[PDB]
Amino acid sequence: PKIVVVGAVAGGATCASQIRRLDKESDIIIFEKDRDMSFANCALPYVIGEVVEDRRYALAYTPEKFYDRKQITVKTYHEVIAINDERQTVSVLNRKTNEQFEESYDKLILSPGASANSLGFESDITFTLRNLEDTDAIDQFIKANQVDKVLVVGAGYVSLEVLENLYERGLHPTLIHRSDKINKLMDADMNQPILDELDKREIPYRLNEEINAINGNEITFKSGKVEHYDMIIEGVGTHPNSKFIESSNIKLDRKGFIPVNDKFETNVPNIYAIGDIATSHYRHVDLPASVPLAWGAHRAASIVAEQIAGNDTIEFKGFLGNNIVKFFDYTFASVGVKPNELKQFDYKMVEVTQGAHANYYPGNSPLHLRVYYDTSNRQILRAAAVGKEGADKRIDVLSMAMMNQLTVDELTEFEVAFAPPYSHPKDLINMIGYKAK
Amino acid sequence: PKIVVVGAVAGGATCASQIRRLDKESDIIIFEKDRDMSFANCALPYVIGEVVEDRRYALAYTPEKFYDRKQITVKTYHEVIAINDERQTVSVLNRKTNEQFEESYDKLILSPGASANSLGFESDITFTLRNLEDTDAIDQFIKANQVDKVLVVGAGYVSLEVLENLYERGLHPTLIHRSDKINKLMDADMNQPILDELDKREIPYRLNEEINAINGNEITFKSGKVEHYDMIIEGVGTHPNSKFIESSNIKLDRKGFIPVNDKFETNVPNIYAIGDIATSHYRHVDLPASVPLAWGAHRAASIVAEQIAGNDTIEFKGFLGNNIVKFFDYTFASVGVKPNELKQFDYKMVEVTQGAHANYYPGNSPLHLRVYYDTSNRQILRAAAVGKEGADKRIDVLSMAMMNQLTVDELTEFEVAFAPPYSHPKDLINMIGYKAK
Ligand SMILES: Cc1cc2nc3c(=O)[nH]c(=O)nc-3n(C[C@H](O)[C@H](O)[C@H](O)COP(=O)(O)OP(=O)(O)OC[C@H]3O[C@@H](n4cnc5c(N)ncnc54)[C@H](O)[C@@H]3O)c2cc1C
Ligand SMILES: Cc1cc2nc3c(=O)[nH]c(=O)nc-3n(C[C@H](O)[C@H](O)[C@H](O)COP(=O)(O)OP(=O)(O)OC[C@H]3O[C@@H](n4cnc5c(N)ncnc54)[C@H](O)[C@@H]3O)c2cc1C
Ligand SMILES: *SCCNC(=O)CCNC(=O)[C@H](O)C(C)(C)COP(=O)(O)OP(=O)(O)OC[C@H]1O[C@@H](n2cnc3c(N)ncnc32)[C@H](O)[C@@H]1OP(=O)(O)O
Ligand SMILES: *SCCNC(=O)CCNC(=O)[C@H](O)C(C)(C)COP(=O)(O)OP(=O)(O)OC[C@H]1O[C@@H](n2cnc3c(N)ncnc32)[C@H](O)[C@@H]1OP(=O)(O)O
Ligand SMILES: [Cl-]
Ligand SMILES: [Cl-]
Ligand SMILES: [Cl-]
Ligand SMILES: [Cl-]
Ligand SMILES: [Cl-]
Ligand SMILES: [Cl-]
Ligand SMILES: [Mg+2]
Ligand SMILES: [Mg+2]
Repeated sequence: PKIVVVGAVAGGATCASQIRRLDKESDIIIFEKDRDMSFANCALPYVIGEVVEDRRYALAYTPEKFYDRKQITVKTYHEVIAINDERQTVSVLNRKTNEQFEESYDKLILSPGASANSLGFESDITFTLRNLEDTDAIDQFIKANQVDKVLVVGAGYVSLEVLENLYERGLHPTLIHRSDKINKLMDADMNQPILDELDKREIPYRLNEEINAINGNEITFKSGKVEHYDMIIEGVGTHPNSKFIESSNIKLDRKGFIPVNDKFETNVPNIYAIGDIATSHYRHVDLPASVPLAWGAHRAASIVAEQIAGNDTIEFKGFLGNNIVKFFDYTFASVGVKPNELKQFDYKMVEVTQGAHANYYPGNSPLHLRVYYDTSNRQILRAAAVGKEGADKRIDVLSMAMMNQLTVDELTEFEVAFAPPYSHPKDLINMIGYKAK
Repeated sequence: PKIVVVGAVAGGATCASQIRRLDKESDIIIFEKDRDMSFANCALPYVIGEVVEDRRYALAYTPEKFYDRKQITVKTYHEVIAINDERQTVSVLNRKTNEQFEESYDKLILSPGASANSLGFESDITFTLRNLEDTDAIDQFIKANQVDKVLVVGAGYVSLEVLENLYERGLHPTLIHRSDKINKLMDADMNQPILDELDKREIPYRLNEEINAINGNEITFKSGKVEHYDMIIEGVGTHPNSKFIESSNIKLDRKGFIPVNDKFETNVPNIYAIGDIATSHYRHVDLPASVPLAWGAHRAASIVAEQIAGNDTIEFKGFLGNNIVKFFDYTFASVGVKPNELKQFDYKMVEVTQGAHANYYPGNSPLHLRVYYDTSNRQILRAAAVGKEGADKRIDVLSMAMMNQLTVDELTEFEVAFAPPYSHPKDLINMIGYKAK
């Protein structure tokens, strides 16, 4: 079938590539409104930090290379401006010529993702981060203005990564956030080490703080404070890229996202939606879920490829919401329902704090593992881990446990890989099980 | 009930402690033939390397302290020499006085473990490593003789750990092994990094090599080579400590181990066996399994405690054989049936080598993950991982998968925790699933 994809990055380029694996005959075209396809979204903070020097690392493909290797046509600087779903075409604006045309499809795959929110100030020193163009712009501005003092707005995991990278690059960031709910996917009390790490490096932060006014480099804050900053990076949330979809028959939710079934189909025949734009449900509980992360974009890309060109009995089973961020010396990982969603269950909490590995083995550090379970059926609802070592390992194991609706009690049976550098004969995970009675 | 335990270490002392958690009234006595109870078996190589220098990490308790804390009586230098099961007593030799006596029991728990094999040479410079007495003897010999050149015999995980530790201590070890089958718990073609790490540090080794003759410090080898060594550490396997059991009605297998049911019961009423001495079955396949490692000793200890003084519905579900060793910069981990046992199945192998984390992200290292599955039911039979980073994480996740009867194909559904320092949007585990078929 003739395949049209909207968006040429984590969901879109991946999905097109996965289709080509199964189908070498069908014509596949991707439209991308911006300059670059297949940029490494998750690499961008590290590019800013000069942790990733080789820009070859930030871009996986050019349209020419993508066609040479995969025979997939990608048109950059081409923005889909409408979906004419009944005639099965899309309206495309060629941004270089400002001329529009229609492209027909047999199957349409929407992976337009999300755009950065802006505070809306009239300021030449303020930047958001979403693609490689933005990264280039930030880097250029730092060099052109010899930026030192930088205001980082927002305490979400990406903004935190940006802050760390600015610090390591040698700049002097200050963090502000409009509330005290930093790194919001993690349990609030377990986020303390973020503040500790800031304090340790004398990186200033202010929570429940906001920009009031901007006058050149002079920033006035809600608190009444006035500070001079060379640059501002705003990480104040994102919004779905769905304005071009509203005139079509596709059903959007009140927030502008696209609900999909387990085949990643929209309500309209022959149109799929994947990635950040799509909403689904949890795997382990009967609740809606939105998990705008890379794993889900890649998984959906594969499922849609099977739907279109492979085994059409392959369907999504829902999200667990596994997520993770590194901040300086610490790892913060969680999986399952969000903190605010626990209230929809009758639940209990079990936790342990123990060395990541054998206490006598050097380089040890305390790992805090927390598990919530449903009192009606003993099933694990949520797990969270914070520490310098071992948090990703425990949370990945628990993700696998939840995938199978494992109970908290059965954690006593988990057979860990033990040698002194790695764990304990009764691992932290085992101890959760022993302590659950 | 009056409880007698044989062996006061990983299985025995742990089990006694777990019983006391549940039962404060029963008399509990442990007989230990050697000097120390509760020594840290797994720490011993690191004590030798002077990595672990605090004595308090080398053993947890003296009998006096154990009694003060838990009211459990432990008699060291007391060797059980016979089990008189028809009269419900054991015969015990007080090794200090050289007098024997009978001790009655209502329940008997056997955790005698295994002893190190010896090459049988008459050599004052040769040592084996099994307990803290051995560790002290090795340390003292090194200092008393200004040991520099050490011959390490055997290439199993214990020997490898001892070699690394002798090197870090500043000594000069040479490794020999009778064959090329080093680190046998790992796939034979995945062990090359062991040899690479030896070469990189110019630590000599010879495979297909054996001690032929010893004359003082002059060692003559199978290869015909003649070398002088200050010390020899022999790691040439272990044998079950079961000779004292043979005259009793307890059923032993032909290799000298004790088969037990899922309650860790022997064939004889009121007698349990746990730890290295015990044989059971795999959890995921219908085959016999023996896994002489700490996790199993500890899990069996808990189950036996529940059987005697707690919830007797709690039963073992079998072994997976999860195991791991560090050697210099590398980790070698595996789980499931042994390579030699794969032939009992119709199976296929799938593998991937990929960076442990995001390719553009620094400090990366290639991680090799291999998975064997049963073609009859797509179930996972064995997994193995080798790399500087991430191998323990992948194998623990796969251990949890096998616990849950996951098919290889369902690995595509594993929701990993992804950010650049930790993994990929399609993790190695996911790629195993995609590559299967
Ligand atoms: C700085 C940063 C760090 C991140 N770090 C992590 C992380 O550590 N872990 C994690 O799991 N996730 C991380 N993410 C999230 C991640 O990148 C997304 O979940 C993923 O990219 C979603 O895939 P997508 O295809 O939905 O959106 P994208 O990858 O953002 O691709 C959407 C594309 O569609 C294009 N587009 C939109 N509308 C149109 C149109 N009308 N016509 C043509 N093209 C259009 C856009 O320009 C864009 O290029 C990070 C994101 C950012 C920005
Ligand atoms: C150097 C070394 C490193 C190791 N590293 C690891 C590792 O990294 N990971 C891992 O999972 N495992 C490791 N192990 C394995 C581990 O220690 C065993 O699996 C565990 O100790 C088994 O517990 P057990 O109670 O069966 O035997 P043990 O812990 O060895 O205790 C058995 C005790 O019974 C006593 N005994 C025997 N017969 C009698 C008798 N007739 N009367 C009285 N007492 C008796 C013995 O003297 C001994 O003290 C290591 C072992 C060694 C020696
Ligand atoms: S923010 C974090 C996530 N963001 C993004 O992913 C950024 C943009 N991503 C993309 O544009 C695509 O994901 C690109 C980079 C184009 C890759 O697309 P694919 O996921 O489809 O992978 P490739 O085709 O480039 O192949 C790479 C290696 O993986 C193997 N492989 C992919 N898919 C499969 C399946 N379904 N089954 C078996 N193997 C598969 C490839 O064969 C290949 O192996 P190599 O030995 O490296 O060639
Ligand atoms: S070779 C690898 C393993 N090494 C060996 O096992 C060496 C020999 N080990 C032993 O001799 C025993 O294991 C000793 C050290 C004597 C004690 O065994 P336990 O496993 O029972 O540990 P403790 O009794 O000293 O208790 C310590 C902490 O763990 C908590 N805890 C133990 N058991 C449970 C259960 N069943 N349920 C909930 N919690 C449990 C304790 O409460 C305790 O916590 P603290 O921080 O000390 O208050
Ligand atoms: Cl990326
Ligand atoms: Cl239309
Ligand atoms: Cl729907
Ligand atoms: Cl230990
Ligand atoms: Cl008898
Ligand atoms: Cl590969
Ligand atoms: Mg007799
Ligand atoms: Mg490769």
